[PDB]
Amino acid sequence: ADLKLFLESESFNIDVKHKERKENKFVEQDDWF
Amino acid sequence: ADLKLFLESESFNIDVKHKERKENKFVEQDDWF
Repeated sequence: ADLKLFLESESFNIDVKHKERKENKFVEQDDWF
Repeated sequence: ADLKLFLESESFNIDVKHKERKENKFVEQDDWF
């Protein structure tokens, strides 16, 4: 939403950002990782 | 084998027992436990 406001409003991310918050095995799985 | 020797020899379990030794996924195992 910050991003909507950000891209769709110029005032920077910041004031937008206030505004928004109103303010197998276990081994086989480990393996691929 | 101890038992074979035990039942089939009187000298007790002991000397028989010398004589014999010549002397999956992580959830799944945890769930079974």
